[PDB]
Amino acid sequence: SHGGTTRGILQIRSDQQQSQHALENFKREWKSSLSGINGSWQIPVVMADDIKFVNMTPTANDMQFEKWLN
Amino acid sequence: SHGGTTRGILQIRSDQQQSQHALENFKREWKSSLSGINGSWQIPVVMADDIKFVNMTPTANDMQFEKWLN
Amino acid sequence: SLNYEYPYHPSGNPKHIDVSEIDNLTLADYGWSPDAVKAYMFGIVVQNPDTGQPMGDEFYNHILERAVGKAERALDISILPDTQHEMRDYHETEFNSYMFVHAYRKPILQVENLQLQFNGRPIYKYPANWWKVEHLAGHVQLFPTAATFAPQMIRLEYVSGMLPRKKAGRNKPWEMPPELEQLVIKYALKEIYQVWGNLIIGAGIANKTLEVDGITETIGTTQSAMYGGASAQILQINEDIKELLDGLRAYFGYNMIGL
Amino acid sequence: SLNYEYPYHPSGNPKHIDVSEIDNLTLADYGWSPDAVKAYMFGIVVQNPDTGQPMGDEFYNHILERAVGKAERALDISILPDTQHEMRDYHETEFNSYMFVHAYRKPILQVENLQLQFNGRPIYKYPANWWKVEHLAGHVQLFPTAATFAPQMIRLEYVSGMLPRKKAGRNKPWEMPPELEQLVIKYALKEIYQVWGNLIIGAGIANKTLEVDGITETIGTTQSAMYGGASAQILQINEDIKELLDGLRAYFGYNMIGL
Amino acid sequence: SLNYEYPYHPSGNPKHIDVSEIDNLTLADYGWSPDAVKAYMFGIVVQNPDTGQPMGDEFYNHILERAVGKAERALDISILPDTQHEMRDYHETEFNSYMFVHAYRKPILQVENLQLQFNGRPIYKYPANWWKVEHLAGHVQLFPTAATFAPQMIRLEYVSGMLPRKKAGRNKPWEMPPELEQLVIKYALKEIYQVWGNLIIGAGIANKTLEVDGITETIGTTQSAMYGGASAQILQINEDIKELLDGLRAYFGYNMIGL
Ligand SMILES: [Zn+2]
Ligand SMILES: [Zn+2]
Ligand SMILES: [Zn+2]
Repeated sequence: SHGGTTRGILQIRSDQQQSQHALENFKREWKSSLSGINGSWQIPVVMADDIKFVNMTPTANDMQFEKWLN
Repeated sequence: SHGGTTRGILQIRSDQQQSQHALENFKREWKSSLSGINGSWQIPVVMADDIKFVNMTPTANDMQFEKWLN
Repeated sequence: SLNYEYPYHPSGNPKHIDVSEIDNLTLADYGWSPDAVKAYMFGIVVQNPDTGQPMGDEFYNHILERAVGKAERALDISILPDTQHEMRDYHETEFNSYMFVHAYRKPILQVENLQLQFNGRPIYKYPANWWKVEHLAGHVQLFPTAATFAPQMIRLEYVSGMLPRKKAGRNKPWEMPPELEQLVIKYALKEIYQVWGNLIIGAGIANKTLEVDGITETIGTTQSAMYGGASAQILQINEDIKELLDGLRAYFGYNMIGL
Repeated sequence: SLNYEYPYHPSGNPKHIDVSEIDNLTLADYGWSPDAVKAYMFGIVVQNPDTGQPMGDEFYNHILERAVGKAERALDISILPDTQHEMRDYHETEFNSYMFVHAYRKPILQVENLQLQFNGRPIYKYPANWWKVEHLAGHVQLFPTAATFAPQMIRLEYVSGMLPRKKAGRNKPWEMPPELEQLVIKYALKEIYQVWGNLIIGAGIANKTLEVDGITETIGTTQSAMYGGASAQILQINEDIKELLDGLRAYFGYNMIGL
Repeated sequence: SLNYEYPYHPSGNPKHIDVSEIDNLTLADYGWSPDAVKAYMFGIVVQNPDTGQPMGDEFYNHILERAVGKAERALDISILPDTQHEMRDYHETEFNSYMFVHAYRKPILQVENLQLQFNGRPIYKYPANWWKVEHLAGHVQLFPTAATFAPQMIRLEYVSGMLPRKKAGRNKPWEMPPELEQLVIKYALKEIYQVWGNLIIGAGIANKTLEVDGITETIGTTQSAMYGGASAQILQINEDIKELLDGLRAYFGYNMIGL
């Protein structure tokens, strides 16, 4: 019912922060190629200097404080 | 009944130690955004040079010297 | 009982500045006169080598105004007093936290209005005594007595800036520290020294020597193929600033936003 | 009740600029005159060594226009006021988030139209009071009262740019900061100093000395086989810019897009 | 039985300064006279090369006031005595810890009022004997005898600063250490030496030599294309300060806040 459900952040290093128009076109390409069941198994390609993915939540979530409730 | 219940220390590196007024305002923001059930799942953001969290106690505590008592 | 103008309560958000004097206050009242810059350049005179014209106060003022703006961005501060008409969004967690609000510009000298509106009509306007402020950080908090977010629900009006310091070697949190004044002067001096370094000897000249009919002279300037004529002063200014600025940042602290 | 031109609501998206004056405003109104560049080059005169011709205002203006464009790209900003006819796609998550839209150019002075169309026919045109804006970031958000994506569903018209600053040492979020003006001037000075550094002595000359019938002279210029004549000023300009630019980027912030 | 002015108890928070003398005390009482700066510059005279004017005491005082402010920020200290009207929030954990309070400025010479209010009306004003202080750190703690937080619940008034040292080579915790005096003088000398280094010979001159009709002379100054004329003294001052400051920081200690 509230936020905090993010899996992680995809960082892309660049000398300049890309203009928002470029990021919107990036999103358009990403959605057209990968979004949904359509193109689910495909792999994108990017030629940036360095890319990282930092995890904000664990691999698999589950209920917390179960024994406390019991 | 006595101290030693701390989980860890949150170190923030800076060239100068921040004035106590700034730390109090920092605490005010932290409490207003994150404290309690309200805003429990939220994530703060800080733009300092480097941050560390050093653990003083293990992940989960429990009774000690159980077999000795038995 | 108590006496006060309705927007300003002595407890919490005491009045500090008359709204009319916002127009009156200017740079000269804070000590940012061309005299201060000239004083720090004591013993140095800057002029056009080809004429007898020294640069007028117009250039000094224009430099100073840019310098104070540069300080206005090196630290997220509003320096000169000014009125702000500010809209802010509804975020549930801070709303439940006594309606916590962090103003976009700080410090806050005083708060004049704090209202909640739906379509431009004020749904609820709070009593003056309820709302309370923290001047330096700009926090506004409400203490009532007897989807998860929405956009631009509330409306806030206040005055952002710092007052001139009233007593020697002291300053209240709502009052200008001396360090900002010296920092801005140093920023102005960086530009002035950049202008002056080109006028030592001729233009682009490093070394000279004459020898005519037994009369001989030689001079070697600070100018070099790798450093400017005034690069020494600029280096010293940068060294001073990197300590003054970092020392001043501790007075305001780092920024946070909940996410 | 309230009075306003229908596209502009005082709450949310107050009118700031008359559309006709978009054509009127130009560089000189923002202080980017050749006089400012000459003033920062006080005591320096640039001319053709072989004639008496100094470079005219045409070159200064052409440099300034390129410099402002370079600042227009060093930060993702629209500086001069201009009208935009913008189409945007339908993304469900932001549509459900109060029809959140991030304009491709920022800041937004005002928004004139916001419509949804299917084949060029407006399916639904929202009331003026509903939509609300955030000027600096360019966000447009809608607050109604009483496949997962599709292309170019909605249509948006607005004005992008910054107004000239009205009061000394201050600027509203929809208003030009002084720093952009100084940054653009510094970019222009980088080109001017590149032009001027070649005209110190002759062409490609580093050292000189004459000795004729007892009359002797010697000069050593800033020019060198490894550095240019004006490289000192360019180095200082780059040092200043790398602080001014980074300081200014904090005022606008980093960019994000959901994916 | 005991005799005392009601706000001040000899046990815990003994009176140290009369409130009226806060206005009386100034820089000269602490030894920050222009004489001290001149004494440390013994054998050096600073003057305008083009006239017979030495810089007056006005510039020395203005430098000293900025220098003490810079020391006021290099360490989170209130140096000169001054009165503070301070509001603080209710945090349960410190409230239960004997109403622990850490004043925003330190040291505390004495505390005059400590009250709890709800809407400006004092709900409860504690007896004078109850509250106790720790002068150097600024802690205020209460020892009664016979949501989880709220904003600006309590009100605190006190005097922040350091008294002049009364006896040679000694200082109480509520009393100025000699080191702060020397540190401030050294900060002033950094600016003075920056001014004086430009007036050694001419302006921007590194080397000179004349030779006229058999009379010849030559001088080489400290000035260089990479270092200033007075850079040696500034370097030594920085070396001294980086030891004096770090040594002094041990006397006050690092800062903490619970979160
Ligand atoms: Zn803050
Ligand atoms: Zn953005
Ligand atoms: Zn402490």
